[PDB]
Formats: sequence, structure tokens, C-alpha cells
Amino acid sequence: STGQHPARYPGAAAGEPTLDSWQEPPHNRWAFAHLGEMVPSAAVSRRPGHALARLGAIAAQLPDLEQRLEQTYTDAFLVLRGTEVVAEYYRAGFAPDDRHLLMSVSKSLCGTVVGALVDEGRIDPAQPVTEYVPELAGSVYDGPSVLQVLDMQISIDYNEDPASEVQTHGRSAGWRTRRHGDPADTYEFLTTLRGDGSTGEFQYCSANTDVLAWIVERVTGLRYVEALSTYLWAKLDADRDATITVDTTGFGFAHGGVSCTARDLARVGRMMLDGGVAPGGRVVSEDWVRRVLAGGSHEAMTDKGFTNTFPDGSYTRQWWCTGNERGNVSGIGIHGQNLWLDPLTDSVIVKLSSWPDPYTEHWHRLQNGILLDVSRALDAV
Amino acid sequence: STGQHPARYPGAAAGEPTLDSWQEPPHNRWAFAHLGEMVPSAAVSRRPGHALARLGAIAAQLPDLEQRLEQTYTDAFLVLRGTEVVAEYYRAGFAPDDRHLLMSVSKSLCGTVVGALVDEGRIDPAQPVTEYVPELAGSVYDGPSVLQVLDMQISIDYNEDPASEVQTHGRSAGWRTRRHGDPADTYEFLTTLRGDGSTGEFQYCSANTDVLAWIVERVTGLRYVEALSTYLWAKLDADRDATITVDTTGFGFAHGGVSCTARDLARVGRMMLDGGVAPGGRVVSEDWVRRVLAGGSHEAMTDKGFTNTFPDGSYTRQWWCTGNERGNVSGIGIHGQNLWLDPLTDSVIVKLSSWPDPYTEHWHRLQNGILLDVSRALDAV
Repeated sequence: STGQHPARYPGAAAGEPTLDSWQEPPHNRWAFAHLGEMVPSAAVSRRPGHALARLGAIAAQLPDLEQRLEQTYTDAFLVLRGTEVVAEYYRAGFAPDDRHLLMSVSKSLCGTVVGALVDEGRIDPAQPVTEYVPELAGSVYDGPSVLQVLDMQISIDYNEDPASEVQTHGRSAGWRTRRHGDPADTYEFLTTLRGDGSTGEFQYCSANTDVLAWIVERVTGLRYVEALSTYLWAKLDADRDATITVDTTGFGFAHGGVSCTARDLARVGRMMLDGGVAPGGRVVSEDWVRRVLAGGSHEAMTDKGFTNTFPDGSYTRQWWCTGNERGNVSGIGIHGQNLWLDPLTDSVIVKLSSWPDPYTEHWHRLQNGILLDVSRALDAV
Repeated sequence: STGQHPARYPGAAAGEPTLDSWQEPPHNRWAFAHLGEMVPSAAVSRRPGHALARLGAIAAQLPDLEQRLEQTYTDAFLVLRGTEVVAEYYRAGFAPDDRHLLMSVSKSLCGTVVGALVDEGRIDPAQPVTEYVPELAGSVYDGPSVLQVLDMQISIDYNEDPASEVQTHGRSAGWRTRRHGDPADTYEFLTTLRGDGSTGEFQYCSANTDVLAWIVERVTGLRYVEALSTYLWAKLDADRDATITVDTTGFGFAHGGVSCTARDLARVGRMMLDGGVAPGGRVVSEDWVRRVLAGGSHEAMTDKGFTNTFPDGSYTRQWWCTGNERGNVSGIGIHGQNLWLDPLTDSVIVKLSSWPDPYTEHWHRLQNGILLDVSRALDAV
């Protein structure tokens, strides 16, 4: 009852293959070349224990930086000033070209794909979600515009407990073990969501991003996995593929499931600071980038977890906007992931971490202190 | 009750993380860098529909070769003569550097890791399995020697039906959806296997290979995933990592779950034809390679599915030995996978396929006809 979705391969029936059918024809021709999409899998290294610290260049201004990175459970850290990597750190056991889960930094990538389709004129943010996904009629997404999804200004009953929406979302998508009665896939889960109908106030909700990805699929006919490549990743001249977890229908977990190298993630920030243009072509319009850097409605932003640090902060198009004197904007994910933009110095900071906790005021204070200190260390003196 | 297994990461508790714990500390530091091991995942391509045929060189002697490859559902085909790639074919939609499931060609890789440890003197094939895995006491593997496992000369009640051992094996390992009452992981499944106690006659049984991998783990303390890299893959100077599916404990599906590129698989054959030496060092002893090329006991080989084509054929150390006038030896997997060795011409043939059926006399007749014709086309004239 969630309508048409992109086939896993040319000619594939809806929902095929499953874990129980991938060995059967005609599925197996695709599945034998993509088994990691069906079954958890490990890398067998073609290459035959110590942290790598190359802090520049900025170590002089920040003498305790490595210790501060350790204290915030830093796995990978990279500073790109212009086109140059000017500082790097990787923990023991994490290689420079290893990939790392982005958590909700993934949202900023999804919003970028939406922006690309807006630039092409295939998505109109002013239109209701239901213009593109009619099957969301009767849900909390019946009424709101695509832009309100992009800016997360929809009131939704979404508890952040196995009954909670946050965990149910993960179970529906394959991040956790299914419980009886759980929705079959991410699309079905989204249709179960309800709200009081009010809009205009910021409410951070991961369901919003997956609705964006669903819209992307309905507009392009591409699996979100492929759309993320076609409209973004394949234009970055990246060193490695990214990866994204998929649910049982092959739907990429758009709001949280992307992994990539720190250096490659920085290429996304480089594109944003280059007016939307990447090596392989324009990704989003100059106007789109300008609107991201400008911020969203301040009055909509009532999250004290953000405004206590950034009083004039806001959120738009899947980016957090600090509204600070530097105009910093960042993708953010739980456990300490940031794609942090510092336009003043034409720099991008990537920090990928694994805090023991998904979020505390403690971790965010420390994390933001590092990103701000590093940004300021990049200023001309 | 299956004893000690290699930790998923340094300091990890037994069996941790699971699908339901990987986001929690201390698991998440590892899991965020290896999420594909926990959750099905898709590649997001860094690169922005037609078959590639470069048959040489041998096309003159085999005018209908491409059609014959199409007819046998060929996905990737590569001929390595000496150190030179002299013929290649890839179907539309499969790139030269795409990876392909090996099915039971994986067994020949596992046997190679065992051989490496025999060369080091850490495994004695004459010793009983229980010398290395005491927990297999009380099972069909209580009594037989490691060599009898290597040569698959153990009588086992193993039905090839959800009650059948073949499918139960897959469910225990995560290739299929679990049923209530199923063993928790591959180790537990292996301990459930029984037989009449007789040995000496060939019985092809995939459980044998996973017992070999278990022995490898007990002897080295390494996850089989890592052992496969350390003792084989990392010495090949391969273009890409291989991958291997893992069960819920992280145990690689040794008997069938490896994927790699055709070119890289050929490097394994190159090593065998180079007396056991690879670019990164010796993998197995000269003696081990000699014993593989020599074949196993012919009298043990009573599989008419093999001997009808190869009357003097046999099996040893996880390789099929044709016993034909060319001394051909091959790794073989269902749906048309071969790592085929042609020592006469110092050549390796890789054929990776997706037949609609796992096995029929029809497909094997066609497949072997191609491998033999190609081998003969390589002869000096």
C-alpha cells in the first residue's frame, strides 16, 4: 500500500529478492554480484595499531588538540583549507582510507540530492509531499510541503522503549531485530506516522529525511542508492565508493546509514563552498547553497539543545546553521559526527567519532569547542 | 558450548556485538567502522549496459565462444596464461572490477589457508579434528582426522526441505531467514551433525570446510575473516579486497561465502602454478601444491556426477582433480563457478556465472566443455 518503488534490478518484481529468494533465478544474477546488500559481510583485506597525527600547521595554536580529539572519541579528523588537506588525525586501528558511519550527517547528503532535483526543476519545494508520494495521504505528511520536510517544520508524534518511534524506525529498516507487528520496510513505517497537523516549528525528526528519499525515488525512478551516486557521489571525484545500509526492499537508510572516508566526506563540503559545483559537474544551484548558508527561520528553532550554544541558530534543507559570527553551518550526527563548514577561511572540517553516548550536553560542548577552536586557528593573523 | 572464538574486536565479549547491541559502547567504536558486517549494505558508486568481449587470441580457435559463455550464464570470464591476461569477457552490467560470489570455490581458498598453517607446522593433518576443536566431541567429527576433513572422506547424515541440513546450514549462517529452533550460529550447527562413523569414501559436504575454518581459528586465534587475509589474500597483490559473508558471531562463511573479482581470483591459481609462492611471500609449500595436482584416492571417489565425465577423477585438500590427460584441477561452485588450473599451458581459467539452477548434468557438461576447449586452445601448435 506504499505504491511503486524502484526495482532492485531491471525487471525485478516488487520487494525481490528477499533473504530467502536471492539464490533463485532470475534474482541470483544480480544477487551474486551484490551479496552484501542481502547478507552481512566482512572485508578480506588485500593489505597485510598506532594513531596517525598530522595536525599541521594548527598544532602550534592548539597544543592539546590530539588529547582533545582522544577525549571526544575521535576516529577520523580532517581539515581541508581550500583544496589542501592541512591537518589529519586517525585513531589507532582506523586507517586514513577506512570508511566511517555518518549517522545523521547522511541527512545533509540526502538534502543535497533533493537540491539537485530542485535545480533541474523536477522537485518544487512549495508542492505538498503528496504531489510526489500520494500514498502518504492520511499520514502526518498529508498537507505539509516538501520544503517543510526539508526544514523539519512539521509536528510529528515521534518518541525519541521498543514502542518508541525511534527504535521502531530502526527495526523497520534493519538496524535492529524485527519485532512481531513491526512495519515490513521503511516506507510502511513512514505511513504510520501521525501528528496534530501543526507546522512551522522546528522538530528534528529522522522520518523527514526518509520521506525526502522516497520523493527522490518517485521523481527519478532510481533507487535512492543510485540517486545518491548519480546526483552527488559520482560527481565528487571521490577516492572510494560510499556505502549505505538498505532495508529489506533495498531502500537506502537515507537519514542515517551512509559510510565514507573522512577525505571523501570533505569533498561534499568543498562542493558547498564552491557554490554547488564539484569536479564532475554542478551538483546544486548557487541559490541553493546561498539559502543553506543563510540559515532557516530563527523563530522556528526552539531546540534549546542547539540555541543554548547558538542563540541565533536555525535549520534549513537538512543542515544545521549556527548563526554565529562565522556563519558556521554543519551536518551533524549522533556519537560525534560533523561535516562542518567554515566559509570565512574557505575550509571544511570533518570529525567522525564514536562517543559512548549518542548525545549529551557534555559531548556537544566539547565537540563544538574543538570545531570552533580549529576554525579560528585557520584565520589569517 | 562451542568453546572460545576470536573476538569481533579487541576486548569484545563472546558473540558481541549483535544486531541489537552494535550502537552501544564499547561495540560502537568498531561497528561504526564496519557496519556492513552487521547490516546489509549497498555501494554508492564513485563512478558515473553492454558486454565486454576481449577473447584474444583464442577467438580464432573458438569462433562461438561468446555465445557459449552467454548460454552458460557467464558473468565474468578470464584466462591468465603465465602472468598475462590473454582473454576476458564480462556480461552487460558487470564491470571488470566488480566482485562475484564464489560459492564453493571458496572451499579451495579455505583449504589453502589450512595448507599455509600445515607449512608452518601449526596443523598436523594426521591429528584428529578434536585435537584442535575438542567441542566437536560427540559429533560426526569426533574420530576423523583433519586430512579426512580436507579430503571430504567422512560419512555424514547431511540431506542435500527446511528440515534438510543444507538449508539449516544456510539459516544458521545468515544466508536464509532463521526458523525457531535453529542453531544460533555456524559453530553450533556443526556440532549437531552425526554419521555412522565410517570414513574413507568421498562425500561432498559443505560442513567439512567450515570445520576447517573453525580449526584455523582455534590454531591462530584469528577470526577466519582475518586468517583468510593474513595467510592468503594479503599476499596476492590483489586489486581489491575480497569479501565474505559472516554469521551473527562474525564467523566467515568459509565454505561458500567469498566474493572477489575474476582477475584477483586468478591470482590464487597463479600462486598454485608457481609452486605455492605469491608476490607477497610463500602461501603454501611446494609439497602441498604437488599433492593437490597429484589428486586424491580414486577409489574414494564414487560420485558419478563427477566420474561420468572424469573417470579417473578424485578430490583432495578442497580441490576437485579431474585426473584427465591434462591433469586439470579446479575449484568448483554451484551455478557455474570455476577456478580452473591448466598446468600444461601454465594457465588459469576463471569462470564466474549464474546458472538458473545450482547443478544439472546439462550445465556441467556445457561448462566443462568450455573449460576444456579453452585449455586446449592454449596448447602450442
